[PDB]
Amino acid sequence: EKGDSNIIGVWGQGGVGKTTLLHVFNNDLEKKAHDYQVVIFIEVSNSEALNTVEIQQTISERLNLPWNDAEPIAKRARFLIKALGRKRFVILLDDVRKKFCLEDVGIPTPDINSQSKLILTSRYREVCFQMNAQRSLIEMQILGNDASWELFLSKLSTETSAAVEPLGSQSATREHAMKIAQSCGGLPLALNVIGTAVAGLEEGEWQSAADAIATNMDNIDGVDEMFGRLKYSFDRLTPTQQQCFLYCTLFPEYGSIS
Amino acid sequence: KRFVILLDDVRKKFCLEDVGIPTPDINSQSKLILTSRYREVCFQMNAQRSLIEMQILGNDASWELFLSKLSTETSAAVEPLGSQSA
Amino acid sequence: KEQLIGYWLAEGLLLNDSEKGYQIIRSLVSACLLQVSGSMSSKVKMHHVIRQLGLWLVNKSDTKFLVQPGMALDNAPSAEEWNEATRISIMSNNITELSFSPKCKNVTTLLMQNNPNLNKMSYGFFRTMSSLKVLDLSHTAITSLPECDALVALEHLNLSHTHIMRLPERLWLLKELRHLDLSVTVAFEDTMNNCSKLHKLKVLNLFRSHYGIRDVDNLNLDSLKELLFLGITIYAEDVLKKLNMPRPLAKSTHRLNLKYCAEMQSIKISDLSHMEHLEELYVESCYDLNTVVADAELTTSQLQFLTLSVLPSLESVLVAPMSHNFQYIRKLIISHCPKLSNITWVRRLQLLERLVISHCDGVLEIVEDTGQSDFPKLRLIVLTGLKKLRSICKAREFPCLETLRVEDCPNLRSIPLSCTHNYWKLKQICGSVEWWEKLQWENRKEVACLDSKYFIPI
Ligand SMILES: Nc1ncnc2c1ncn2[C@@H]1O[C@H](COP(=O)(O)OP(=O)(O)OP(=O)(O)O)[C@@H](O)[C@H]1O
Repeated sequence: EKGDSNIIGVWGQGGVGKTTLLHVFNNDLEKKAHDYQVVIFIEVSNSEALNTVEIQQTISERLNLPWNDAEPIAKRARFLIKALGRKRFVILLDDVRKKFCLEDVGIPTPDINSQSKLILTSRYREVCFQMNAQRSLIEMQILGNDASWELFLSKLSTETSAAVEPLGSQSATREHAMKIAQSCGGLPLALNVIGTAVAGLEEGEWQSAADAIATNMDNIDGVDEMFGRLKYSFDRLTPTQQQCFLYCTLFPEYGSIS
Repeated sequence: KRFVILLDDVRKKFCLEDVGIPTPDINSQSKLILTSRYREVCFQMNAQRSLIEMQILGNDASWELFLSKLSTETSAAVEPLGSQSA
Repeated sequence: KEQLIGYWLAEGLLLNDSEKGYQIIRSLVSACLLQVSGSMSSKVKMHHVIRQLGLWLVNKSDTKFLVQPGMALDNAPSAEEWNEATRISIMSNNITELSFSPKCKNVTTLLMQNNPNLNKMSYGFFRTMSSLKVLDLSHTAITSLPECDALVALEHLNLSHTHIMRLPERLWLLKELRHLDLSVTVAFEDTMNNCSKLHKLKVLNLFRSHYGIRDVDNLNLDSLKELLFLGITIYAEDVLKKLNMPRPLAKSTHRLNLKYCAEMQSIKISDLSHMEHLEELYVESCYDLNTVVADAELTTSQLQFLTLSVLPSLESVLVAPMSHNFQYIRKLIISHCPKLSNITWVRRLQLLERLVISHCDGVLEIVEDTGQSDFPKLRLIVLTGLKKLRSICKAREFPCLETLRVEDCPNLRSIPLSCTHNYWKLKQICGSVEWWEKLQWENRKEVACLDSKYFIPI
């Protein structure tokens, strides 16, 4: 609302709620009154080759336009640029990964003279800077300890939760849950994966599971897909940069390096 | 629409919105029922707290079901009570 | 789970991490391949259909099995079937004599537990067993183990409840050995000064053994720095004092046994406070035992199993009421303590489940004269021969009670059982009819319902 720049960029670690934030924001826009006629949600992360046809189809569907199959891409881009030129639109790009011309797909770059706002998210600050959104940038901070704990219970069965939830009486299971929740580091996707994998605890093995999870995260279920989802950010770097990144892991856990 | 969808024997986690099924919320009256051979996949469906374990049938139920799959020429050779036979 | 994870660790299927074994068990139970079943969650079982499916998969697999457990086999199968398989199991059988020498090069695991009639084996049985990794001879009546110098890959041994007399020196030639279990050895006499020969050992066990570390001279485990868990049976105070200096060896005593102890008139958990891993404590036949001290010092160790046996001189155990190390106690067994007359502190054990008492003719009540019942998780109480047990305790909530057995308790007039509690988990109650009639009940429904639903007369 207050922002003087029509392009808003959000960046953060993979799976820290960027897509979730866009979903909740888009759903909450219907509560408030606004002058924006159309709100468009676009998922660009479908490919790193900029699959333009899907984006054009989504925009055309959102504007009640008659989609055509044989129309050339450039002519459609001009047609949508003219179409979006008379409407105050809110387009929500999700997880953009490489710089791409907005006019190429058909999205007109909003200017101060127009009331349209553009919101995009990314895993990289550099690509957000490439979108002329260097001054609507917000870093997605990880969730707090209280938020992480309350989210952790939502992914546990009560036969386990009623074994951990109660206060007053102190049991080792609650402290083990403290270790596990803090080990996930407040990253919501990591909390979801671990909590789903740890929804089935009974009392006996709470100690050993907490002991091992603090050291080796491979053995707990569901982590392979989590790493695969987070694997891409490493893969984008050059082999020299990759070797530099893996050299940083040798420093002690929860430390600080100059 | 207030819908009741019955998934049968789900085996891997999959997004409900991907197929077109909206994830029901407390604000809606729709109920989703799914079955699986694995507790983990059921936990992955945010159904960790509507979980029921399918207990095997009891001895009496197993016996009464067993007769239903036998011919009487065999059943009348086993069914009668009172007289004890091997 | 502890046995199965141990065999998995010895087999090499696990990277020296037991928690991954717990994870695999979780994957199996979550897939309904296995089902947890037992008094505690520590025991699981396999369904009959799943067992048959596993046998069928073995038959379809290249790795043939020769598994004949629990069919009461009186004569072991000929060596022809053994020579090709990879895993053999003949547990829970009635095998008497074993004569053939197998030619099993590919066999890696053997299971010959629960064989009361098995007492003798042919010499040279182990020569062809180059690939063996897991070996068990528990719950048998053998006295000696034949030559096993050809076992270049064994890691696990378990001779629990076995009347072994002397360990052959061939074991010290095995540098790959990892686990030894020698509990409940009533005929054991070999010295443990020879254990220093091995270097890569992880676990020992001398719990409830006829011969243990009787003096400081026998204590030479400092050489084995690879050990993580040890079982030790103490016979004199000097062993405990020598164990009472700060070193990783001292803190590794997870479970402790006291048998035929001399000059052990008193014992303090402060003397045991150097041990952070201690859970189980067994005391049997110590003449000196006069008093036991349970200090308020909350040692990180969480004792869960306590058993006191044959202590005519044991007067009392002092337990701090506000905060004590016994708050983690899972089970109590007190046997033959005629002078023990102060056990009221049991009411402070909120995590107590199983009770067995026998011939402790000095105890008036287990509890004599937080906003919760003292025993909410209580499951089992056993009393036998208690001549001077006037009562058990005051009425308390036992929602999880399942089994109760009391015999030969003439002074036992009342029990904390009452109809005000909910009854849906109880399954069986044992005891003599005369004692049941002699009991005094606050409500007659406590008599009719119990005697008609779950009372099992002897
Ligand atoms: N505040 C939150 N509460 C509950 N779940 C959350 C929250 N934030 C994120 N999540 C979970 O995070 C999961 C992954 O989506 P998320 O929005 O975190 O990804 P992302 O940051 O867009 O990832 P990527 O960088 O891969 O595009 C979702 O399944 C969602 O349930």
